[PDB]
Amino acid sequence: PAWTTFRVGLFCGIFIVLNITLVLAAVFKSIWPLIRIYRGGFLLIEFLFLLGINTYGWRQAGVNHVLIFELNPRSNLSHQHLFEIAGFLGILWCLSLLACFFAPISVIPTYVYPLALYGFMVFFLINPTKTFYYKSRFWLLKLLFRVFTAPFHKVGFADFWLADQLNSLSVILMDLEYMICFYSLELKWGICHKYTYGVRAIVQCIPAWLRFIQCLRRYRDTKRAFPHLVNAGKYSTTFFMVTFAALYSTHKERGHSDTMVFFYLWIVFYIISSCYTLIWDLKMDWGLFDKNAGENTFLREEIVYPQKAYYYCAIIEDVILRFAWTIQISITSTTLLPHSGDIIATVFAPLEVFRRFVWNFFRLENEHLNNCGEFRA
Amino acid sequence: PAWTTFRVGLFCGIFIVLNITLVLAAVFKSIWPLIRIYRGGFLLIEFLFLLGINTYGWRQAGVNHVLIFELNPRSNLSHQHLFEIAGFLGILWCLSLLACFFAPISVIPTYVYPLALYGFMVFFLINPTKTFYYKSRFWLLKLLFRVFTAPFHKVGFADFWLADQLNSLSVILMDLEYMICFYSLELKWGICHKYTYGVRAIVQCIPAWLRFIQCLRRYRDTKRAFPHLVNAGKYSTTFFMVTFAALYSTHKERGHSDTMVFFYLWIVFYIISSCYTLIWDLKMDWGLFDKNAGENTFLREEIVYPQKAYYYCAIIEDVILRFAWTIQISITSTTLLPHSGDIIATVFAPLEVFRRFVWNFFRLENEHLNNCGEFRA
Repeated sequence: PAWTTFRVGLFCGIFIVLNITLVLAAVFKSIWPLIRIYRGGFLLIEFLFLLGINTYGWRQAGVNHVLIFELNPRSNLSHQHLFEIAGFLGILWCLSLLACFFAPISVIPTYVYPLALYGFMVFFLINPTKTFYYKSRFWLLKLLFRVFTAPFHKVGFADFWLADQLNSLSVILMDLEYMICFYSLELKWGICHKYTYGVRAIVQCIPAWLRFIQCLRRYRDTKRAFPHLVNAGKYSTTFFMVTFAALYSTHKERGHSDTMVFFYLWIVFYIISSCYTLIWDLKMDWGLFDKNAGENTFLREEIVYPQKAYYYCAIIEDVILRFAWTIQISITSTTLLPHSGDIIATVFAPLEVFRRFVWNFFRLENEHLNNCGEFRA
Repeated sequence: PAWTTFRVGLFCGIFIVLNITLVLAAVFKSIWPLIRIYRGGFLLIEFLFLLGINTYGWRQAGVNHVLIFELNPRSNLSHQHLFEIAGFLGILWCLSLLACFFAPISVIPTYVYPLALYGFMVFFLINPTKTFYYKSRFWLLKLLFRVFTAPFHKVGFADFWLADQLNSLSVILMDLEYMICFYSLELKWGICHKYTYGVRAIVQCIPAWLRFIQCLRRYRDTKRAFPHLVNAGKYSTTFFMVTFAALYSTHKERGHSDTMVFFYLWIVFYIISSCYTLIWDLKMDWGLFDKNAGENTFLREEIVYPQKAYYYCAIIEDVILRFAWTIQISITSTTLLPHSGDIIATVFAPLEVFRRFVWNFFRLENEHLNNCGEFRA
């Protein structure tokens, strides 16, 4: 419409100048348990902005995300609605961060602002009224329920898609668990940030678990090995690499002798998982490297996005950014580098969400083009 | 369009949060020669916002401002374009004011920011390129030239309209002259703010002079006394009241004995000018109080704006806000109250621009409805 574009603009403007205020206040006016609680909100808001850009790219390149997602052909969500809700959550996040930097009210402590921000973010998603995108949030909530109880539902495309998006937003779950940990060891006036009791691995791999059991259930319904089992083979390796990094870290802590062979085995599993996910992305999730492309030498038969430079840069971008996701996951799950941890993670998490954005535009393209995931017909 | 609504939103958002920053910095972080240089920019930006609201009210109530203004039926300026240019100038004003409150750069003094702000505001209006509303600004500049050389041009409707708008934005000219005065008596490391040599009266009445000589020239072309001479009678009294307030102030300063009779004569001329402008507004500039209105008892035959409550509140609003304009002009022209001056003016200038906004919507309505100013046919 027009009021929606106006609100997109208003929210984007307030957001950009609030970010300027934020940078200036950070330069002038143990910070780690503070930038370890706001990283979740930051990644989520960046993901919603980039999902808006994804919806625009789909709607304009030609691919239809309304038939694929089993969405309703009327009452849709164009990119402006995602931009507006992302900008709203971003304004809320910026305000909470600024109230944490300054201290507007003296009687209220500084630990209530992350609590209040996430309370608002959760209340906006379970608002029982008929307001603030009632149908949209009540679709997303049913989808979240059908995802987090994976083996008991037939896997549509929204299920598989959100499972993978969560497979990229693992830092948000890690930060939720870390904040739940923190607000038991805070001081209303340091067991967390380390593997308390294997919890930093269970919460680290729970999206891999969701997607792995979803693929297994798709196999059970289809009784077709390929690809519902070769695809479980790309999500099981996350379990292996995470648990082996954690075991190697604990053995280095205790000073055992097999720490060297554990490091060798972990680097083997890490490189195997990186190569697995990379070849999968470049072969089945994207359909590239096809045997039938004359002038599209390393692409499909027909392409949807105009400039082949897009594909040619996205390939190498994914090749570089897939080795960063596995490294970030391993480092976050291993308490080995006290200083490089939570800064390499803070630098490699937005890059991971960006990689997931690119993967979204060339997975949905390949889907609409070739019925890669056998979901219809 | 849609990008225009987006930019309107972006500028309005940056503007609202910059105003929040401004209020907070003013509360926490001789200020008078600083809020006496930014009042011009503030009144101008408020006037452009309210002119946007005026254009919307015209375009939606039914009255056409494209035939009246002799504007081009294609390539118009809807209210969004005025909102966007007003928001842009408002962002620039807020940034200059904030750079004055803080001191981002130490080597640059604090007196260059008003200079730079007004340099930008003037360069945006004389930009010789084909960018940033080239046709709009090149119409406005030709109109400003035809206004400020009044007796040598046939008075259209844009001429008479801008002459009156300037007759309401006298504080902007006063502040321009005051800043020109100041930057000769500043210290790059107090004759101003008072009638230097009758200059605070010449600059105070120069819009009244523009409009008075325009009315005289319309009389010369039409040879019709009414109303081109009874209308000069409502702009001549500004000369009288201003010069008599200034003379009474100077005689109180020198301690002469006729200061009491000068005060009596000034209050007589002030009340006569207030009543003159009020009856004129309510009778000819608005067409209200007509002899033919059954159910519209104190209105016209036919009305354009839906709710008669609008007219009924605007009448009393103008009755109250016309006695404030004359008081503000007299006080600004008389150095009698050192403290109440420049605060009563700062409080009564935005109210005056608001009164001019209301007058614009019921003058243009009456114009399109009844051909009040004999400008066409």
